[PDB]
Amino acid sequence: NATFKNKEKPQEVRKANIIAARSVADAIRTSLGPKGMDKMIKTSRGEIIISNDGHTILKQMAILHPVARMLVEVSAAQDSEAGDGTTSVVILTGALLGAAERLLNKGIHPTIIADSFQSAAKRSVDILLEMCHKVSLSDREQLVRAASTSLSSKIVSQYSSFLAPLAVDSVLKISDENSKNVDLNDIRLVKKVGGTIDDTEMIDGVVLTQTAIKSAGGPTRKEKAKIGLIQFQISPPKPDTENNIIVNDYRQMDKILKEERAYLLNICKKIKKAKCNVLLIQKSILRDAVNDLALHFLSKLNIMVVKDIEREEIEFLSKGLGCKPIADIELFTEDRLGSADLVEEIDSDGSKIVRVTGIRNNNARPTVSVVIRGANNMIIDETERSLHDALCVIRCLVKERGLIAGGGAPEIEISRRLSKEARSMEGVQAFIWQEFASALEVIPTTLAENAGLNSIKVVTELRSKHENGELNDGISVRRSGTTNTYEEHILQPVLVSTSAITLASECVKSILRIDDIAFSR
Amino acid sequence: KDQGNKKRQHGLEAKKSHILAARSVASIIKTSLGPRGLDKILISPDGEITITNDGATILSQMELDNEIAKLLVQLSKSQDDEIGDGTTGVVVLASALLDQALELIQKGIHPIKIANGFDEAAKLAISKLEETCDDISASNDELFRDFLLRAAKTSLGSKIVSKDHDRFAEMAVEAVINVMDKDRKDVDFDLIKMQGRVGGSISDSKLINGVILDKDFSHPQMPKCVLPKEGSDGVKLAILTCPFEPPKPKTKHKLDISSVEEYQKLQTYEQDKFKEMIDDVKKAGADVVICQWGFDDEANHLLLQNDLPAVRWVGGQELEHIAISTNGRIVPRFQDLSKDKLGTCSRIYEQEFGTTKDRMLIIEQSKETKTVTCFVRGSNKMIVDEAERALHDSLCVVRNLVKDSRVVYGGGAAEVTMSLAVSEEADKQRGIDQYAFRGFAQALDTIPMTLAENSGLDPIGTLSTLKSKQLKEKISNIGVDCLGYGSNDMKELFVVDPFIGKKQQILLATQLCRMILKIDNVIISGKD
Amino acid sequence: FNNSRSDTLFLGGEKISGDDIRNQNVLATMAVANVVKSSLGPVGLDKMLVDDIGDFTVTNDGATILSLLDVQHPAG
Amino acid sequence: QIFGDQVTEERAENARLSAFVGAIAVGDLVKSTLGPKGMDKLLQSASSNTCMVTNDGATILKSIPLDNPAAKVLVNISKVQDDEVGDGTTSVTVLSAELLREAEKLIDQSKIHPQTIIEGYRLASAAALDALTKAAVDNSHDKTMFREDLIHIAKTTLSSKILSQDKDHFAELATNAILRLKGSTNLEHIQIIKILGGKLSDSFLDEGFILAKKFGNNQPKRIENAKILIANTTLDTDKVKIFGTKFKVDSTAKLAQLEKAEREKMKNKIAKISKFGINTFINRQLIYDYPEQLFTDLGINSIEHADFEGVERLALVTGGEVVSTFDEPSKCKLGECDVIEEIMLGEQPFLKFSGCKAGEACTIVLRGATDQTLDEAERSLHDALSVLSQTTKETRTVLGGGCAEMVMSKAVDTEAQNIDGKKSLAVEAFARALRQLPTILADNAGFDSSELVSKLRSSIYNGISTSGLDLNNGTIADMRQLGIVESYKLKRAVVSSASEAAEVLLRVDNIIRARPR
Amino acid sequence: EKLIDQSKIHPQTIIEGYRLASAAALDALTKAAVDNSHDKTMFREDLIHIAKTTLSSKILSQDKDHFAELATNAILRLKGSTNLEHIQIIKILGGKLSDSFLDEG
Amino acid sequence: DGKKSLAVEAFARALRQLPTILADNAGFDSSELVSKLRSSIYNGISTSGLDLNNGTIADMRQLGIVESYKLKRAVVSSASEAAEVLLRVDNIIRARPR
Repeated sequence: NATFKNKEKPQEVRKANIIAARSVADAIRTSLGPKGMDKMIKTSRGEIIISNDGHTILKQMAILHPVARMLVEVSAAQDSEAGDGTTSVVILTGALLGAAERLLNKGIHPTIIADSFQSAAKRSVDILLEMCHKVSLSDREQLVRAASTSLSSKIVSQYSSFLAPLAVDSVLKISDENSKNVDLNDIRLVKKVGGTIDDTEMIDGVVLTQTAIKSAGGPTRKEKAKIGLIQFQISPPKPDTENNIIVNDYRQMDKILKEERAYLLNICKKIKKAKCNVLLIQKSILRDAVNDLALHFLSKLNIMVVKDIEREEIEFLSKGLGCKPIADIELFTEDRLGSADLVEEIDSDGSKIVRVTGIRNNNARPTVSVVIRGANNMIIDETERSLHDALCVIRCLVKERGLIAGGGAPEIEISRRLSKEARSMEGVQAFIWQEFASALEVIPTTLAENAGLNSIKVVTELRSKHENGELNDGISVRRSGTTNTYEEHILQPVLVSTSAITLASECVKSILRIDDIAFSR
Repeated sequence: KDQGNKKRQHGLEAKKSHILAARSVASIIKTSLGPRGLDKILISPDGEITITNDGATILSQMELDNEIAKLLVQLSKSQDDEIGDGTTGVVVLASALLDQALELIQKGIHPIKIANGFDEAAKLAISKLEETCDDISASNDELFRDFLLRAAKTSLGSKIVSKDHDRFAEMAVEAVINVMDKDRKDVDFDLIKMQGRVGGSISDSKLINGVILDKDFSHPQMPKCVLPKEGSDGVKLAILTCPFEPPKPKTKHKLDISSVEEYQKLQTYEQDKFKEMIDDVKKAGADVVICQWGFDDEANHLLLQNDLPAVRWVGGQELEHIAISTNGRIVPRFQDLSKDKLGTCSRIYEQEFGTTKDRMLIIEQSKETKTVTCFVRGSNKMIVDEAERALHDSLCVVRNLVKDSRVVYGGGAAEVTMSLAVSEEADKQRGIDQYAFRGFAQALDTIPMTLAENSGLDPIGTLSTLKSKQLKEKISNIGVDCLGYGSNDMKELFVVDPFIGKKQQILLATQLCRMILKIDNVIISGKD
Repeated sequence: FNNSRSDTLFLGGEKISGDDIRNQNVLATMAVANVVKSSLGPVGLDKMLVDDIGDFTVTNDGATILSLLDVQHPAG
Repeated sequence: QIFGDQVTEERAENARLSAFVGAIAVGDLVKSTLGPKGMDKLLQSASSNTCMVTNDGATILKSIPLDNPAAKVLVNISKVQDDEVGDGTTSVTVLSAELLREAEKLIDQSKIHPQTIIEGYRLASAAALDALTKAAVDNSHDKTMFREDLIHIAKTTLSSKILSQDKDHFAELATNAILRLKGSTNLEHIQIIKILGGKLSDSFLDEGFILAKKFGNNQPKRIENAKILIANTTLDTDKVKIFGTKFKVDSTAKLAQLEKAEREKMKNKIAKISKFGINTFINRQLIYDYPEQLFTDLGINSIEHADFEGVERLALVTGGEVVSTFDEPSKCKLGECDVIEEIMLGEQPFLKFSGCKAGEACTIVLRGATDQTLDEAERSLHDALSVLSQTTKETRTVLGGGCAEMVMSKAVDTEAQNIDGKKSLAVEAFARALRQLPTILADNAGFDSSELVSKLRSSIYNGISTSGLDLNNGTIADMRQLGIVESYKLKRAVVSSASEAAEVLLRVDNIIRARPR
Repeated sequence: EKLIDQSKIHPQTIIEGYRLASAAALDALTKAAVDNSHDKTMFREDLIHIAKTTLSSKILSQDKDHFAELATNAILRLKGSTNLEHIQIIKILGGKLSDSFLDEG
Repeated sequence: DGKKSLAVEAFARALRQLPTILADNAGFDSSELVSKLRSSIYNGISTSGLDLNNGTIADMRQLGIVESYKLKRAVVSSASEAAEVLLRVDNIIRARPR
């Protein structure tokens, strides 16, 4: 026929951005699942690295094109909510862009396409809630089995027996019956060399990263102590202008010494008048933090001193302890402190790690520190990420109750239910909402491809069992075929799949909404 | 020396390129000549973009190495200083003489024969136009101000002024009457200070009988008005280059106090130096204080209790306008003060304009002065700057009208009558000038054709129309519809141009055309 | 005979995927393995390993040859 | 040989082509940013990591550098359009580009003088303004219905912005904000505080005029029966009018003795401040420790680091003064309020005032997810409150959504019935440009602009003129029933500024640049 | 072409657009059609005016004033079948075109 | 209707192109005359047409300019019919010339 000629073609910019963004998901789609294939990446510096992690590949890919850069923020938002499945969220976005590519070939404007995925995604979430099997936090048997089987993909398979309830109990202590977003950054994982995996403790108040006093008279332990965060530094007076001190005499040396010791003592006396048993000094390599002469003064006062506190802890220590930061000794008071039940230095095979319990504060809130012990560096490392992943599994169940059977089963069942619901619509609502269901089939397809199974065969077998049976039937790599994934203990929480289509619909929207790219300085 | 980078033009190629280059430069301001003429985007060397249709600004903005076009710039330079109105048309009229001269060169006519032809054609056209002029200031004097007011409305109709122009035309009339006496008939544009500020509306532009700046008093609690103070002599104003206070260094201070001795001394001195400098105002007997340097907080407080308003940091040129109007002087120090050096004026006050935070000040007289300050307002920057030059052009129009009472109508009516007279007398000369007079008549026809092209009219059809209406009936002036009035015959539409202004336009344009013909050789070297 | 010119997916480097890299992995490991195939066993023979300075050395030890073998491709 | 030194020269045929294509290219950039269904434009700088996605028409035009001087004129005109209202800057630039797009047809194939094109738009713009006057509908009576009109106006101004999500909650937020004023249009009465955390629907309207900075080192967190003194003074190293004396000493101990003279004369200056009998002290400058300790001992609360914007807002609430003279207890105006409370919103100390003197001022506290959402919500809410403030002085409203441009296009065609020859096609070109705005609005929505707008044209042409383009269902429905209305003052400014922007570019047949330095 | 490139209207609809618009132009000619049956002397002048329009743009437009009454009187002498075989054209060299005559024989 | 609106409007524009081309061959101003011809005929008094001699707009009945109804009707008919035939063709296939 004869229609709008479109002499200037801005569509070529949008079509090129979709193809370029789909090329990202083409490489990422093979890293999905435990059978996924690794990707080789050579950094500009010449370092050769390899891994299957989707969030790590997108970080080390050095992505330039802006539309492909957006998939990094999608994988980051996928990790910020669910914490797992950063590979699957990019795969789902690639298919929606691939489906929208066929939608643009039919003469459909991308604004209608963007709004079409909105009503399709918001309804797909409601369909997923219909098949979801609701659980409860009162049952700790399902919570441990969910965390234990999720850690079977991790370096320690057998030790997850004691690791699973630890991550469950750590969240349940700080989470009541009704809570939406439970912050996992409030749970601090402190790893220390030495000990074993069987030795692990969940400390209520907080745990520090450093020792206390290596000099003479170090208390190393205190009962009923008050703690505060010192951002100041105890040093003799150092004027920023040009200064010179010339000592040719023994009396001139003692004169400067006694004046400095008197200034350091006055700072130590004001701390003792504030009833401060334990002090935390911010780490400063610029100038001296606390002079050794001041350490001897605070040692006689029986005041525990802990220096070299990283700035990353300063923000967290003001949370769990419920105290206030101290900019200067003049603003340093008892009212800004905490009340600690016990402050001690735990030494396990030359460790000397310091832990604090009994915050006993009204400002206290869901903050818990966990001590991680181990011999090799690969132990305390993987164990930290093992719990961090297990903490996210519990957080998904607290925010949205219930879990779904994984293995590509929900992506097929939603695709089949929504396709039948699209037949009851009229006009545009019929055509595009069919393509959204076909884009959901990419997840079980890549699972069958990465596992060596036949693509067409396995999908038709699962589409066969979902008409009679239900979500329980899915892909299982352990059985090398199609079986019940609920009896195989493969369990994906509902928030992962809920935050998947949601962030995928927002990504495809933000892409199609970009009609051009112009250089602007 | 430096044979390289040297170009020379002589003989055949000289007479050609000189005319073609003059037509190319003039073609820019041809479309901009008229009330409906198209504007021009002019970018300053700093990158600022300005938009104006004035040919004098175009030639000044154009920076070029062409010596033939530099002669056109020198034409608008002398035309702006002598008149300041037809600068755009004097170059177009000269370009019409150059184009007709090129056609005569191709016929084998010597360049001097063309130059002598335009000279005799000019003197002939001056006498014919001098017989058709009329007098305004004759008979009733109120009738002169009536035509003088409506003559300013014509020059202000091509600008954004045209909205409120009824009030702005009165400002140009009241400005020339104040700085001029009927016997002297001398109009000095330096006596009328052109000044304007953004904000408010354009219709709030007024005319002050004295200097008006934009200044705020050094202290907010100072009184806004200054009275004559119960039978005193005028209002005494002080212009000094030194502040009233203990003196302080203007570069670095750093005064080291070695002992409490100097501390107790400088504490008592400087405290007493406060009142000693304030008493100097009463010693001179002055009311309003204006200084080049600021004051301390105590100086503003002591002048507050004594009712002595102070203004700080006034420009050197602004101090000169006050000294001329108020018969004052610029006093270097505080020891030279006297009562004969203070500015004498009737009233000084700070006048508030609506909600505007400017709150300017006015120094009045209440009798006719030798200088005034044109006050302009506007709702936008570019509107203010355009209104300043629009009134400045009106000041050039009212100047030539009072200087020469003989006036001639314009807008294309005068040039056609000048062309019809030369075309008839061209047959009686029977010389080489017969071709020069016909070309001179066709060159005069370029101006009404150019105005017709800018107004959306047929330049050929209008030219024959302007002639036919001036033949079958009478030689009386018949203008062009460029301003979109009811019909032709500007005499009913009151479009008036000065005869002395039109005579200098046809003269300098003819002289420049001859000087270009007098140059048969051009030698251009490099730039050292 | 090479693999290059992706002509899409704007990036700060080359990208090779599919059967293209699968052939490069075979060709890379083949040339690296062909080095020690003649030195295997007691009947095997030694070879000269030249450095960048221009010196060299000769040994039949497979552990020494592979340690002094320069492999450009990461697959080898 | 003229000009020279890297100057850019344009000619008659060259500048007219450069001005038309250059201005359309500027209009082609923001053409997709107009309308609630519009799309986002991406911009990238030389660093390539600063790329930002925004649909704001004013932000896109100001950021993009342009080599066309005629295009820079539309940038400055868009800034003037942003200063008066702050929205609709895209519709003004696009409409000015459509007039120049048709002007190329008016010149080339239509044989029309460019001054006639200007005079054509002048007679056509007056017809568009007369059409808005005849279609202007205002309700002075029934403030309940006028309140609903302000909500419908707010729904249109919050479109195209991230606020459109919670707009239903934001429409009542912006409407109730203007109702609490009922007075001068000055926007300094409404302060916007941006807070992280929570959904955008968590934003609340506080009539108490929240202050962003707290008071004192250690002082009670709630002030009752406060007497506020606004002050600007230097509290550090104060010896009044003793200026000119330095400290020259041979030892540090002698310097500390002279530094005690600084505090001794400062305490006398502080003693003159306590003579005012104030419960609250607000200073524009900072405050040194020792004089702050003396303010605490006297019970006077010290508020420091109050910028110029804060002092002007305090002057419109409590009614205080600068008060730079501490030299006498009388002849000074003192502000007061019932309660000053220190509250914690988004982990930061604030001051919530209560019981001020005839407070007309309110403070909007927004709760965003990220800094980027708040930074975009600032100008988005600021542009909407600026329009609602103008609707209080002018109550006339017109139906938007392509209907207002369609009603004007009919009157422009109606006034084209009796006209001269060369002005006819120029006025018809203005009417077509009025129909190009709803055509682009349907293009950004994804619908069919040809068929739908033409059905709207035939519906408005014969009687029954109410309905306009519906960008949701895809049909033609009443704008009054869908809650889509526009302020009369807004449209008369668009028809004016766009016509004035066209007259400037039509008068330029040449561009000459001076030798750059 | 403007109905396609800058429009986006289907060509069959454009054909349907012309069909409805052409019928409107045919009805416009019917409503504006003015005929004189009475006053055959005035209808004779109308045939002369029709002839002057047909003879225009052609070399016959020079002498058309003589040719208009030439072709008009030629048709009036028939008053009958419109067949053009009753009119023969003979072309002769010499003289001005106005010298042509009408012979009923 | 919507899609028929621009098609019917373009038909009237093509009808106004004939007097525009007619004024172009005569050498007069087509933009001025034809546009004034439309405004004069629109409101009342439909008589006058383009005068190709003096250059103004005068009455066609007074100047003796008339056209046959059957002649003008055949022009509007066949031209609209020939336009629909050429526009309907979306493809041209030319066989091997012999």
